[PDB]
Amino acid sequence: APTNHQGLLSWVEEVAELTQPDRVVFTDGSEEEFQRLCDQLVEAGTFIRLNPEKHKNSYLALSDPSDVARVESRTYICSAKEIDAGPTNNWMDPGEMRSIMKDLYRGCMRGRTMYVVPFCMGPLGAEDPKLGVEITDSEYVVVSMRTMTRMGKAALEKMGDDGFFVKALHSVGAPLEPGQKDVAWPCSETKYITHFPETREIWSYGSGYGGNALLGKKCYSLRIASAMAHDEGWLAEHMLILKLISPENKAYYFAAAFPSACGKTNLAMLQPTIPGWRAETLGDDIAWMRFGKDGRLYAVNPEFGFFGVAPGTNWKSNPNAMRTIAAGNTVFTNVALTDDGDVWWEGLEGDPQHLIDWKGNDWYFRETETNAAHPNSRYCTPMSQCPILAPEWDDPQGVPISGILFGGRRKTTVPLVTEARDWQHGVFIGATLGSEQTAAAEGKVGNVRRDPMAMLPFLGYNVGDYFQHWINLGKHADESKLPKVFFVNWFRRGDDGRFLWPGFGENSRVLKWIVDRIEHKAGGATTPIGTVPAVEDLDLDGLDVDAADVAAALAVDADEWRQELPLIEEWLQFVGEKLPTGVKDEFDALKERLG
Ligand SMILES: Nc1nc2c(ncn2[C@@H]2O[C@H](COP(=O)(O)OP(=O)(O)O)[C@@H](O)[C@H]2O)c(=O)[nH]1
Ligand SMILES: [Mn+2]
Ligand SMILES: [Zn+2]
Repeated sequence: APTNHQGLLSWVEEVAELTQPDRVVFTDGSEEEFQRLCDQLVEAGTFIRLNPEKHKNSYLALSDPSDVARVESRTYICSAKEIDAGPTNNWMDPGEMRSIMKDLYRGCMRGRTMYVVPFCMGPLGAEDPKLGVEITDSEYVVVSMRTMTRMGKAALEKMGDDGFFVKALHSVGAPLEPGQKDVAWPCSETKYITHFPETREIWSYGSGYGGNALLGKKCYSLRIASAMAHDEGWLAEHMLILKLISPENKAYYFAAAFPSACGKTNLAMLQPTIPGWRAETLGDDIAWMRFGKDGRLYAVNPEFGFFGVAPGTNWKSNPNAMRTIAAGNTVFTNVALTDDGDVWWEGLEGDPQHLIDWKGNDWYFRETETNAAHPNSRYCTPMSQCPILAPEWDDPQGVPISGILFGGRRKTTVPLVTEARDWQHGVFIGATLGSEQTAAAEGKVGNVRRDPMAMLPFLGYNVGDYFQHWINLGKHADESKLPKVFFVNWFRRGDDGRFLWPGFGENSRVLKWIVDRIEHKAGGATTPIGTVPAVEDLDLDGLDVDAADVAAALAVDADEWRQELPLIEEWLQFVGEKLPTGVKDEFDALKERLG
């Protein structure tokens, strides 16, 4: 082993004695190692190599269809006390959990190689690099971790001899007995994704898929990290980071939290529609925000790659995503395969009459009743291949945030854009973020789900304490230096069910109002829920849209808002005993202004 970190070595020994793998392998993150792992993945049938002419060094992997299921009920925050997980989290006593998972882990890696994968979340040049080591028996995980994090030799050296690091244990939970033939995608029917916040540990078992197995993606970046940030005085958030550049060439940085399927990728890849405006991205999922010497809040993307949703993506919908993929070095999971060895998914241009679907079965145009690609299939691709990546993406100091945006899907009630009255009000609007989405295993059609700061399934501690944490950071900061907070809604619909606002690139007009507000040069009316622009405060020059529709999108109707109040109240009761008085005070204030 290429290290003298004895704490690390002891942990590897202890784990290997439990899981009993055939051998242990430390990964260094080199290109020859990568090519070697891929070659082995092709041999196992886990990867198929894509036609080099269309894709350089790119692969397709098809998972076991039972391993793509949503696993929120199998995801746990195992703090010592239940109150410290809170009502948004699944809790189990830590001792009870360990006894369950130790039973599962004992002998689990029999007949398999056990990889030890060191990695860095965020740029290496940082002063306190957040380091982790993932142990996994999945080669697929190793390859994808290489793309999604700064993996290997550099992070291992940054660990020194006694540097702290997050212990991330993973197993697919499919031991092989000496005779046994493996399968392309091993996994178990028993799945746990468990987090021990006080010790900063992640124990995953039974799934080899996505955020369950690539332990930097959500487990580290939000769950464990939010707990760290809680204790250390910063923010680990589900936010894209956008760099907006004015015609006068001034850069404004925004962090925006939207729940999944509410537009984070599209805003991150914004192509402004107002002449002279440009946009670049630093990330579309996770933001780590820390106060600098400036007194300003600086954001860094702790990830190194994109794990984007394939279906829906095309040269019209997202040319920048397509260009990122075209450069190669990409792993597609659960998409379809064309007759000429290209990949395809619903929404991608082309009209393939026959495909091989994501289960290896023949698929036929206007015949086969199932999607060719899984509806939440993924591509995993390097960030550095993104043509609109901002040059400061690998800057350990991060970028100063001028604005924080919250938003979700609301057919009614919530205006296109609102500015918060002040920081505490901003925390309130984040805290009560609603979105008209639901899932199978939940049902509840028509429901308004509250997804606080877009963090409902990602908080590593009590949601009330989290709100208090947000409150405290602002309370103790230079008020003038804090980002302004904004609430947006792209999804308001008219009486006919049309979108009142066209959105996508035209959202650059909303961001322009936001910039203008930052620069103290735009108007906005005081309403009960905040400052909302009139239609003439927005730049609609060049936009073929009905002024009356824009006015409706911006409307704050006191009745709609009064009907909204009992929804907010029952959410705030659900938050429970740790609901901060600051959030309570803001609800009362809102109620008073609505009268
Ligand atoms: N009407 C409308 N739809 C949008 C807008 N932005 C994104 N969407 C749609 O919302 C869905 C999810 O968008 P995406 O950017 O992938 O969301 P993400 O999962 O949060 O990254 C897609 O079907 C988009 O077409 C918008 O500004 N207006
Ligand atoms: Mn996305
Ligand atoms: Zn996400």
